[PDB]
Amino acid sequence: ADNSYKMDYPEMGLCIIINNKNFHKSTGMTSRSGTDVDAANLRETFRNLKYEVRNKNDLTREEIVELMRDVSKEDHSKRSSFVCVLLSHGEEGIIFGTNGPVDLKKITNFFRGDRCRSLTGKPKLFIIQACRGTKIPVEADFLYAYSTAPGYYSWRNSKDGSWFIQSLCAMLKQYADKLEFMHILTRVNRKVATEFESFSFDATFHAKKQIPCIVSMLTKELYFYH
Amino acid sequence: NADNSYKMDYPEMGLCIIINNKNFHKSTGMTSRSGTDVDAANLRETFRNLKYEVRNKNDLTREEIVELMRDVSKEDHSKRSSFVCVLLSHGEEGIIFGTNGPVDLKKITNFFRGDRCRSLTGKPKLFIIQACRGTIPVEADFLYAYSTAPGYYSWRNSKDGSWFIQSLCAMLKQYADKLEFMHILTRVNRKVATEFESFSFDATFHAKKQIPCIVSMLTKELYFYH
Amino acid sequence: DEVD
Amino acid sequence: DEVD
Ligand SMILES: [Cl-]
Ligand SMILES: [Cl-]
Repeated sequence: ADNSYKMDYPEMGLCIIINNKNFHKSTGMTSRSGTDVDAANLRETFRNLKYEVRNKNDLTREEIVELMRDVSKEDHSKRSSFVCVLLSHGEEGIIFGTNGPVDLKKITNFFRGDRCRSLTGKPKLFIIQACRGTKIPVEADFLYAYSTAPGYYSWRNSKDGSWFIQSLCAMLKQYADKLEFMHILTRVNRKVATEFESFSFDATFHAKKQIPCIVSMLTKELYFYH
Repeated sequence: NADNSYKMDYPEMGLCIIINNKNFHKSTGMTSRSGTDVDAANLRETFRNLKYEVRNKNDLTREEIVELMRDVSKEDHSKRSSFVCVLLSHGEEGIIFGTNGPVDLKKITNFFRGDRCRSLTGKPKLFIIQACRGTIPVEADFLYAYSTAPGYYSWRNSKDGSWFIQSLCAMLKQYADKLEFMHILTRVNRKVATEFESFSFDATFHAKKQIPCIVSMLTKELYFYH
Repeated sequence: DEVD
Repeated sequence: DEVD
């Protein structure tokens, strides 16, 4: 009863996809070939789950912050949940805008229980494809689905998209109508860990494997249906 | 169903190592951890009922913690389904205190990496950590059940023990014969977040709430029965 | 209550 | 394959 988040509000919620492919040369970052494949797969996957998907492409760090501020000020009263997917370069605690780094905490802070009252008690999911090189608790009801473990790299294929996002979409398509979200993400962990190994001319990046990392401060079970 | 659920019908469930640090050297400036013996007994009983071989260790130096973990990682765990380690101490982000000072958590867990403890490869390794956090792939099949979110304090009651361990034990007692472990931990999140509020004469520590934080790199579902 |  |  009190065991699963109420998911029968009129709307499932927003799914904001920030898809950063092209970076200013001053950042030293290269283009993220394959990311459009991820963005398309996510858009369709979340649409099938009945999320209102908004795809945003190539945002500066200022635009990322302002987008999240604005979304946090919408009335989410009729929405069950909130999803934000970040596709970009990153380091631990940092996601890149096209023109430089944004602290992830600055993005998520807009949605804290005491700052976005119409999402209080509702699950807020942040799904992050990026490297990680190194009354109620304010952090409650957040879930971070990281593509990789702390301190590690995350891999993206120019043809197929990122290992994590392709695996996540596949597992949502197959299991979202029958498994709780943590159990879906556990299958994503196994798929990523067992079905992929990197190929690179750079030995630093070659023959490597990846394990995603689920960080949950959720207080209830999450099913993408009622 | 070995594909989607960890095999837990080995002859033994496995070890549960409880490191219970209560009394600290003067040089550390750390206060004694009243309530921690209550946690250690609760855990010993709870894990005994789950058929873990529990080893209670008290007041270990940081050198002793490392050697204990090293020695335990050198045992033959072939007949064991899993490994559990519970750390009860002062801490900071990424750090647990021995009685004589801090040690990196990474030093403790690294002995159990897939390529370093072969008889635990592919088996779940659970690290349950009651401590403050103030500021195949290598880490596959690790689960960290942190008492609190990154950057935050963790509360301990002198009479009842720590909020997190009290809640964990209660939820294992009530649900381990039914629920998958992430779902048990989700109920722990809810219990700690909703049923506790701190009392302190020090305003910094008074009227505060706490949310635990589940960090899963598990690749399969974990049920404490078969 | 005390902190860790 | 490329890293992020
Ligand atoms: Cl692309
Ligand atoms: Cl005690």
